[PDB]
Amino acid sequence: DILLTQSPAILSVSPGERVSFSCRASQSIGTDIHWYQQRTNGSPRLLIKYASESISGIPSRFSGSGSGTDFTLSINSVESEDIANYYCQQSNRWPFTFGSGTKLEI
Amino acid sequence: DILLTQSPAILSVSPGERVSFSCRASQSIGTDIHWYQQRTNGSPRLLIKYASESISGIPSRFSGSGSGTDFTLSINSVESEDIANYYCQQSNRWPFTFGSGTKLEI
Amino acid sequence: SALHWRAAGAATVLLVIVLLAGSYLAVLAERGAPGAQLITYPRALWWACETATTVGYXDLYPVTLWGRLVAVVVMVAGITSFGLVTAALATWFVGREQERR
Amino acid sequence: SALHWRAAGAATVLLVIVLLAGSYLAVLAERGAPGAQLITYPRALWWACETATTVGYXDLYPVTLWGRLVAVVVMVAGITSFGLVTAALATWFVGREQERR
Amino acid sequence: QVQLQQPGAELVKPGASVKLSCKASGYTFTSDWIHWVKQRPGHGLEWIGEIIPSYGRANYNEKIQKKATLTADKSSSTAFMQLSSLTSEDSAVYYCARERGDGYFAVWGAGTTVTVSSAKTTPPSVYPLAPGSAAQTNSMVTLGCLVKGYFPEPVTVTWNSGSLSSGVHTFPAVLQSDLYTLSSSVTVPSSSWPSETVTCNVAHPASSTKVDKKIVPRD
Repeated sequence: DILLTQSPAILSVSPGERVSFSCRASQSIGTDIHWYQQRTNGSPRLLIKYASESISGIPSRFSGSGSGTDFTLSINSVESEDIANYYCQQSNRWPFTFGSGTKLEI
Repeated sequence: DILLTQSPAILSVSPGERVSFSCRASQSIGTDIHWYQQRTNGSPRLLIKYASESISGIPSRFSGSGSGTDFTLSINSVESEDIANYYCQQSNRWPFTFGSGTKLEI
Repeated sequence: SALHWRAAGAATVLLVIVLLAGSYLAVLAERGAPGAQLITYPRALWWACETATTVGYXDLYPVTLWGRLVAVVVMVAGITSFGLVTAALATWFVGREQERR
Repeated sequence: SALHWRAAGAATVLLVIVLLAGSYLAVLAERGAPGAQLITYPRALWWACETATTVGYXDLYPVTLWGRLVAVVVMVAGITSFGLVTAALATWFVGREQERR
Repeated sequence: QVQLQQPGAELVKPGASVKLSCKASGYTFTSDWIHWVKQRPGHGLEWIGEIIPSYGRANYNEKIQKKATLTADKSSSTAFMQLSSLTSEDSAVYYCARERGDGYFAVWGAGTTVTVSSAKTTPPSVYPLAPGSAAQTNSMVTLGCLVKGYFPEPVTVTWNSGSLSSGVHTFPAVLQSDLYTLSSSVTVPSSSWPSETVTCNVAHPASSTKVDKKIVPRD
């Protein structure tokens, strides 16, 4: 069962800077990775699907890249509304699995 | 995205000696590796393509070998005109990528 | 029109159907098996295509008993169909050229 | 000369064309997809050949939607062609031996 | 004949935009891809993106912010790269290279130096550097010219239109108060000067101003 590792668990960045979260798959999964956002008291929100594809309704600030076992979700110029928990999820092999999580802190 | 690692970054050798630069791929890429030379203030120059194939107009001094994830560019009896930066590049999988670079010093 | 000509087209419509039901049934069967990769419809459809044609690259294949049975049906449907078009082309060529005499 | 004989050759010229356009279109479609390996013409041509014949070893396969569609066309063209030559050989053998009676 | 021709330099103000070009020559096939590689000073090569002229499609590096947009013009055989909303970060040398759809970069462009500053263009001041009257000489003599007060980079200094490349040194520029400065040196057989002229050709692309300067002995 594919193990997704997210490190670090907490990321601290200065307003407007460029932040990058990373997901590590325990085995090649193509680009079958997707990213979610969960603010406090909220439910997950799909941000990027298939590692790079952008979702409709998401700031052009959010982007993703990677393939194989190494993936990255970036935020060009982070801002307050971005303070939350980011998770990755793979659909390469059954059963689907989730990353441990990364908290963004400004 | 294939990560090409070149180590060491600086290679020091005695005139006429035999030097060897190495490129490490983060995953098997066949022999889909190519080498470039860039002297100071100059632009890259293809030296070897497909890991072993020699290019026309390049001293018979230059040679390459390897396959899979380990590749080597050698120079039999190095000389002054060889002082420059050497880079490897892979065409195995998209997107093409470049090695960090190695400087030859005499 | 002509039997062979109709049976061929019928074989083609039937193929498309098997291809789609194949995609559905494959995912239904494979989902639930650890390590299974034939688990989303879009790629399962592409799996069905390369199976029916028999090019089987693999990049995707079933691993559960029911997935394999679904695979067996798609294989046979594709082979039968592609084989029913060859016989229709032979009937056309024979019956025709027979006049060119 | 004879219909079947002409349709066969026409199927062969058409094949070669699909093979070349296949190589071009495959690279055009695959380039831009992370991890894609069908990205240089020489190997894409070899991919086309092993696909049209259906031997699909895999060592290379498309991963984008348009690459797969291009693959589907090459498969069918190759199968149709190779199948149009079998029907031409059957028409030749039948019509001929029919005299040997 | 230089396969790919690119403008030597481009200056852009932060937030502004510039469109680099690359004119190709030699054979041209439907299977040609033009690539753009970005190199920051002291650093390595970074693939930016690619475009296929015959079809007009382009792909870009996902691992980095997309400042570039690729377009091609079949008639004039030129590939363009539109860089937008620049900053000091987007300052470097941009190369274009051609690939015959087989994976390696056969030929490269000289590269276009791009600078992102609020400064103002400024041609370089060229001055001679002949020995001092009391400077005894050996079998060789050293001369040179001083290029200073220019902006932005770069400047291409040659000696006698390149026919004297041997024995030449062109030190790296030094930035100060928005004006670079560098010096070049040459060493010809002492007895060959000033019998045989020794001039210093200095070209400053960013301002379209080439200037020579003969190097004769002092009074």
